[PDB]
Amino acid sequence: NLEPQPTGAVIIHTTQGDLKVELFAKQTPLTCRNFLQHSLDGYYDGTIFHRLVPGFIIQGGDPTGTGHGGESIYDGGAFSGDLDPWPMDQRKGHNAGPMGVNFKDEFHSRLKFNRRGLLGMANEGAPDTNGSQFFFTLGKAEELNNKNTLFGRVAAGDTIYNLMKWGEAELIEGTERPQYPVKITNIEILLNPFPD
Repeated sequence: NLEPQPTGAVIIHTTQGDLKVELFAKQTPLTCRNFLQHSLDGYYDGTIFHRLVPGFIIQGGDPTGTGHGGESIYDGGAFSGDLDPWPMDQRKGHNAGPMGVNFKDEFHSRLKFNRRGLLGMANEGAPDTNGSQFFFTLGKAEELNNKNTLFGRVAAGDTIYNLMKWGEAELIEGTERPQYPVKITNIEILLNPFPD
């Protein structure tokens, strides 16, 4: 079996090598928009991969580097007009209204965390609590199926070797924080599948 064709792509440039990433934007449009818009805006520039669970996941995307920060682009009803990407009437619960925060999960039957090199959206451990943080798998992680949106994968080529080396980093004792974290320098958009 094969995943559906990804429709977007970026290169994440870091202090510890490049990672070329394909995005399942057809299947996960809100999640891919959030990631790409933040990328374009420079929101992830200088952010680190602050959390490493060896053999499982490595996580970043937090401008505070704590694991507890970051915001989605949708917060406060941004992009909630009738002709916008996520109209207000589609938002439920705490995602809704002028004080709304976070955005919905986007699960898909052909997107499963079955191997390393898959890009997922981190959340708060409850439904529809996606902000700005994202992670890559470092091994099979099917326990994340129907818990985290899966929105991309490492692209063909040799950059997967960088991800796997990041997964072997030394940790600060008593933490999941690498002693020498990977830092994003910039994100280069190769193919943006969303309309102007």
